[PDB]
Amino acid sequence: GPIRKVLLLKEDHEGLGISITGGKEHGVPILISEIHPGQPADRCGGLHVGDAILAVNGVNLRDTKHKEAVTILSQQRGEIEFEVVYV
Amino acid sequence: RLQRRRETQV
Repeated sequence: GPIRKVLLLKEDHEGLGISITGGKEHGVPILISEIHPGQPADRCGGLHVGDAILAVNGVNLRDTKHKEAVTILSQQRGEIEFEVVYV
Repeated sequence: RLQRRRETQV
């Protein structure tokens, strides 16, 4: 699939509005498993269930354990770039 | 095996 770079905007009190699965120990990419209605990922309109998150704000998440990916994702603020591909 | 997905809301 083609890589897309997608901007998500959120305020600090918000989460990203996604659930993710996967990570290095699981032998699979970080994948979006749910998009939460009204939350930032839904609002931006460019992130979908089944998208792999390859990177966020230039942090490579292709070879990172689940929890470390969660932590990096959870530290992002403001306008946040997702590098994704539908697999 | 424990029946649980690895899934986190973030």
